[PDB]
Amino acid sequence: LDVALKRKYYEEVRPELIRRFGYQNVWEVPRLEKVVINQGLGEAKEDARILEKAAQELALITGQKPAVTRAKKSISNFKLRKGMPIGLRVTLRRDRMWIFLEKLLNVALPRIRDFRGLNPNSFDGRGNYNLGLREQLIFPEITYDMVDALRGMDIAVVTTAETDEEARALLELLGFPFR
Amino acid sequence: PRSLKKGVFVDDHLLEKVLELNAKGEKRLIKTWSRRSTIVPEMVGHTIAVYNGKQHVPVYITENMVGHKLGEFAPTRTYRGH
Amino acid sequence: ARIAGVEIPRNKRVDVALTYIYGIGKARAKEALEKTGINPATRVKDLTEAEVVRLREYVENTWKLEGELRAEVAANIKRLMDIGCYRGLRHRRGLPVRGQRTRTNARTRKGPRKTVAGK
Amino acid sequence: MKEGIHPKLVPARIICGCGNVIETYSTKPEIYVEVCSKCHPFYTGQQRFVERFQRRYGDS
Amino acid sequence: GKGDRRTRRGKIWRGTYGKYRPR
RNA sequence: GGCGACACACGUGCUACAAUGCCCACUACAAAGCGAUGCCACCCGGCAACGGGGAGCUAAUCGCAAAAAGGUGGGCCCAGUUCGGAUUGGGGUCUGCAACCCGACCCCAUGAAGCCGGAAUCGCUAGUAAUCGCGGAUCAGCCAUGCCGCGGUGAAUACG
RNA sequence: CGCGGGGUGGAGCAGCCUGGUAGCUCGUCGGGCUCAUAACCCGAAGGUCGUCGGUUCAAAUCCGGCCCCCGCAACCA
RNA sequence: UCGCCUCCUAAAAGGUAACGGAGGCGCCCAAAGGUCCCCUCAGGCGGGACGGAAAUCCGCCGGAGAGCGCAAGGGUAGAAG
Ligand SMILES: [Mg+2]
Ligand SMILES: [Mg+2]
Ligand SMILES: [Mg+2]
Ligand SMILES: [Mg+2]
Ligand SMILES: [Mg+2]
Ligand SMILES: [Mg+2]
Ligand SMILES: [Mg+2]
Ligand SMILES: [Mg+2]
Ligand SMILES: [Mg+2]
Ligand SMILES: [Mg+2]
Ligand SMILES: [Mg+2]
Ligand SMILES: [Mg+2]
Ligand SMILES: [Mg+2]
Ligand SMILES: [Mg+2]
Ligand SMILES: [Mg+2]
Ligand SMILES: [Mg+2]
Ligand SMILES: [Mg+2]
Ligand SMILES: [Mg+2]
Ligand SMILES: [Mg+2]
Ligand SMILES: [Mg+2]
Ligand SMILES: [Mg+2]
Ligand SMILES: [Mg+2]
Ligand SMILES: [Mg+2]
Ligand SMILES: [Mg+2]
Repeated sequence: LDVALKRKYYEEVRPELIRRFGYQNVWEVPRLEKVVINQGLGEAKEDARILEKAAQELALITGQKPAVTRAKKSISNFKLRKGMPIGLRVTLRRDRMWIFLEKLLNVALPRIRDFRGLNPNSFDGRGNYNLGLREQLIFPEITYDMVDALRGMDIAVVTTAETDEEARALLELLGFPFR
Repeated sequence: PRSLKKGVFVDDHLLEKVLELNAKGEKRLIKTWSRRSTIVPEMVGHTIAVYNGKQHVPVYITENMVGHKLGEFAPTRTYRGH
Repeated sequence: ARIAGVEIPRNKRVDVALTYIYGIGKARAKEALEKTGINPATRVKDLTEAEVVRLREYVENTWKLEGELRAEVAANIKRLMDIGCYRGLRHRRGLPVRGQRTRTNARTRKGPRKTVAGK
Repeated sequence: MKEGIHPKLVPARIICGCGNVIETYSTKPEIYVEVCSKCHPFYTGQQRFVERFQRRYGDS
Repeated sequence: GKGDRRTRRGKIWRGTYGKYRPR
C-alpha cells in the first residue's frame, strides 16, 4: 500500500492541483480511478492457444489474470462466429493501478521505440485518457525469450475530473510525457 | 559534385544582375539561360526565368534551395502520364 | 543484450551483432569496439554486463541511429518532394533518381514487371 | 482478489542505464531495463544529436 | 565478389584503390 | 535542350545466388603494349579518392607495376548469412569554362532481387572449354561489364 | 394475360437444387519453334452473376416485383 | 386453390363474405426446459495498437426503437431479454 506514486499523488500532486484550479472541497480534486487494459485479439480466432499464452503474459505484467471478452454479435467480413474469444481485458484499480502505472512510466514507455512523446489529444472530453501500444516486450517482465508473437493493447485511464485540462494536469504532475 | 574549393560556380553574367539587385535596392524579375549555375544566398527572394530547352520558366527561390543548380527546378521533357 | 531501439543481437559474434543495427555496419562498428577497448571476436552471448553498458550508451549517444536516423531520411525527401527539386520529382511520383536509363531494368526502384501489350 | 490464480506481486528492485529505480513493487523481483527515463539523455533533459551549404561554400 | 566495391576483390575488378585496396 | 525519354517487348553482356566458397594477413610465378605536351618512383598530409613535393627515363636504362588465380596462416558455420552488392541518404574528390538534365571515383549509412532459372536454347574437340589477372586504341574526363590483343592455372568426352 | 425453363469473364456452357469457395472449352494478351503464318509448347489476364427490394451473420445460390429469352397453351363458340 | 397460423378487409364487444390485399406452418430446443442468484438494450457522440461503417476497450447520452429459435400481431427490462 506504500507505492511511490500513491505517495507522490497525495504529497506534491494534489497540492499543486488544488492551488492550480482552486477547489472548495477535498473531493472535487481530480482522483485517479480504474485504469483498464484491453487486448483486442482477433489474432486468436481458430487458435485457442494464442490466448492462454497471451493471458499468462498479461498477468505477468499486471498481477491479475485478465478476463476474456467474447464476440458481441456475429460479423461475416471477418470470420467472427458469435461466441468466440477476440481478446483479453483486465480492470485493475486501487494500489494495483498504481504499482502498474508507476512501473509503466519508469520502464515501459521509455523502452518504446522512438518515443517523441504521448500525443495529448486523446482526452475524450469528459476527462479520461486512452492510448494504444504496439509490442508487449517493452515491459520488464517480458524477456524477448518468451514472445511467440508481438501484440499490444489499448489502455483506458478513468479520472474523476469533469473536464480534460484537469485530466491533463492530474496526469502531467503524475509524470505523463506529452507533446 | 562541383569540386569544393574551386567554386562554388555561378555563371558570373548572372551573378552580375543579383548583387546588382539584392545589394542594390532594385529587386524584380530576371530571365536567364544559365542552368549550369549554382544558387543564392544572394538571389533568394528574386524570380529567375529559367530555360528548359524550349522556353523560359519562372522559379521562386527559398532557403531550402540550398545549393541546387538552377536547372534542378526547370525540367527538360514532358510526360503527363497518358 | 539490447542496443538502439531494442534491436537485440545475440550469439553470432560481437562485431557482426552490430551490423544488425540499423545505421551501423562493418565500419561505424569496428571502430567503436576500440573506443570501448573491446575484443571483437567474443560473442554477445558472453560479455560482461559492464562492457555492454559502455556500448549501449556509447552508440545511442554518439550519432543519429536506427529510429532518429530513418526519421532523418524520411523528412529529407519530403524536403526534396514538396519542393520541386528534380531529384525529388523522381520521388514525388516514384522513379530512379541518380543517373541511369529507364528504357530497361529499373526493377528494384520500379516494382515488379507489369506487362501490357505490343503492336 | 481470487486467492489462487494471480501472480505474486512482491516488492522488487529494478535497474536501468541510470541509477536504480526504487519503487518497483512487481512480479519477478530484480529485473534489468535497457532504458528508464530520468536520464538527461533521452528526451527528458532534451538534447539533439537549409543548414549546410551557406557555410561550406561561402568563400571556398 | 567482383562488384563489391568495398572489398579488395572488387576494387581490383574496377581498377581503383582505397581503404580496401591500398598501395 | 535532345540523341541519356519509360506501361512494356527482344538481342548481346557483367555481377551473382555461395563452403571446390566469402574475407583478412603474409608470400610468390607471367606476357604484350604504352608513356618527357606524358608515365610518375620515393617522401609528407589525407581512412581514401586525391593533393603537396619531387628523382629518373625521348627509355631492354626510368615509370604505369600490385599481376590475379595460387601459396601460407587464420576468421565465418549453411544463415537471404561476413553470401549477394542493387537502390537510396549524407560527406567529399578530380577532369573540365561548366557535371541539374547527364560524368568517373573515395568514404559513411542502406542493404534490395536472387536459394541455378518455363517452353526454349548457345559456345566449345587441347593448352581448347571453363575460370584468373594484364595491356592498348578512342580518349580531357567517362558511363568499358564493350572491342581488339596478352599470358596465368587448366578439364570433360566423340561408340557413331 | 396463363403454365413451365432460363439470364454467369468476349462466344458457348457448368456452377444455383443443398448459402461461405465462380469453373470448362474457345477466344484475348506476353513469350517460344518457324524465313515467316497457322498448327503446337510455356505463362497471363479477364466477372458481380438481368435488375430492384427483401432474407440471413454471409446471397450467383433462398424470397417478392419488374424486365428481357425460350417453350407450351388459348378448347365447346 | 383445398388443412393450420398472423395482419387487414371487419362498420371501436364476439362473429362476418369474395378466383379481395399481404405473409407464414407440416418444424426446432437435453437446453432454447425447472428453479435460485445476478445482470440490462438498440442506437448516437468522444476516446483507443494491429480494428476498416460495424471484432474488442473506456467515457457520457440513450425507456426501449434491441432482444425474445422461425411469420406476423399482441406483449415485454419492475423481463418474457
Ligand atoms: Mg470523468
Ligand atoms: Mg551512371
Ligand atoms: Mg537517363
Ligand atoms: Mg560481400
Ligand atoms: Mg576500369
Ligand atoms: Mg570505371
Ligand atoms: Mg592502372
Ligand atoms: Mg545534351
Ligand atoms: Mg544511343
Ligand atoms: Mg555487358
Ligand atoms: Mg561469366
Ligand atoms: Mg615486350
Ligand atoms: Mg599518409
Ligand atoms: Mg596505364
Ligand atoms: Mg544455402
Ligand atoms: Mg526472396
Ligand atoms: Mg553530366
Ligand atoms: Mg574443329
Ligand atoms: Mg567468379
Ligand atoms: Mg580511357
Ligand atoms: Mg573496361
Ligand atoms: Mg580492361
Ligand atoms: Mg370445333
Ligand atoms: Mg371487430
